[PDB]
Amino acid sequence: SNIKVMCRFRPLNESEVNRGDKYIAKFQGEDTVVIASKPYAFDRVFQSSTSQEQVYNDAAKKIVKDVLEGYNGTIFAYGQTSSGKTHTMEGKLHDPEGMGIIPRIVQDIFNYIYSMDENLEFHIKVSYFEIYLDKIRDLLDVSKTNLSVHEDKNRVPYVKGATERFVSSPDEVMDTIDEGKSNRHVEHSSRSHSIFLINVKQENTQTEQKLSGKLYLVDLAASEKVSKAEGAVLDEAKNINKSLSALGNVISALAEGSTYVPYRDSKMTRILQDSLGGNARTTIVICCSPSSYNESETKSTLLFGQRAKT
Repeated sequence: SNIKVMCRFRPLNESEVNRGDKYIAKFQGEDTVVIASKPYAFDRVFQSSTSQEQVYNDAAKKIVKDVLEGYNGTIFAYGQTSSGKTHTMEGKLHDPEGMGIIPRIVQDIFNYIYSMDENLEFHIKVSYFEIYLDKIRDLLDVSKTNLSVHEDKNRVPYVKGATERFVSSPDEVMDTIDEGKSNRHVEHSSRSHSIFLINVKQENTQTEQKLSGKLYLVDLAASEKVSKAEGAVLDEAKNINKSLSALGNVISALAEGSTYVPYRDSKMTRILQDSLGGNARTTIVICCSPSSYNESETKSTLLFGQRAKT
C-alpha cells in the first residue's frame, strides 16, 4: 500500500486548558480515532505525545528514500487554523528535536548527497507556485500569473513556464520556501493550494545514466465553516471545495486501482498526475486539535481524511 492517510493530533495550548477544554479524542490501536462514539480509521494516527522525528519517520522518510532513487513522491498537508499543521510541516526550524517535516526532508536529501562519491553528479531544482481561484501563480516570479499546463512527448503534464532555481544548501531551500510564502496572494491561512517541488537530478558519469526524482509538498486549503459573503470568500469556497473533491476522487481511484483515474477534473491533479500515478508513494497528513472548542473543525478534517482514500 503506497497511498497513505495519516492523522496527527496535538497537545492542548496551555491557554486552552485555562479556557477549559476537555480532551474529546479517544484512540484505538494505532490507526483509529473516536470522537463522540464515532470511529475514524486511517493508516496511522499519531497521538498528542508522538514526536516530530516519529511523524517524519512514519510519514515521509520512505518518500525521501524513493525520491533519492529516481522515483516521485508527494506529501499533502491539511488542517484548520491552529490545528498544528504548520508545526507538523515546518516547526521550529532551528530546534533539531522540534523541527517539522520539510526541514527533515531537505536535511536527509543533502546528507545523502554529501555521502555519495562524485561519480554521481547531483543537482537540485526547486519550484514554487500556488493555485488560487484556479489560477496558477508562480511564487518565485510574481509576474508569472496564469501558467498553463501542457503535455510533452511522453504525454506527461507539466506547468509551462514555472520558475525552477538551482539550490545548493538546506538554508537555500528554506530561503526559497520563505520567499514563496511571502509572495502568496494573502494563524489564519490563505485560500489557495500551494505546491513546492524539489527535483533531485543525478547523472552517473560514464554510464551517462540520468535519474530525476520529483518530491511535491502540497499545502492544501481547508474547507472551513460558513462565516457571516464579503469580498472573495464565496469564490474561494467554491474553488477550494471543487479542488479538494477532485483530489479526493483521484486519490480514491489510485487507492483502489481504478482504470479511470480523473486527473483532468482539476488543475492540481493534472500537475500531480505523474507523481501520484505509477505506484508512487503519497502520504496525506491531516492535523487535528483535540479541543472540544474545535469539535466541528476536527470533524470536518476527519471526514476529509476519509473522503480522500477508499
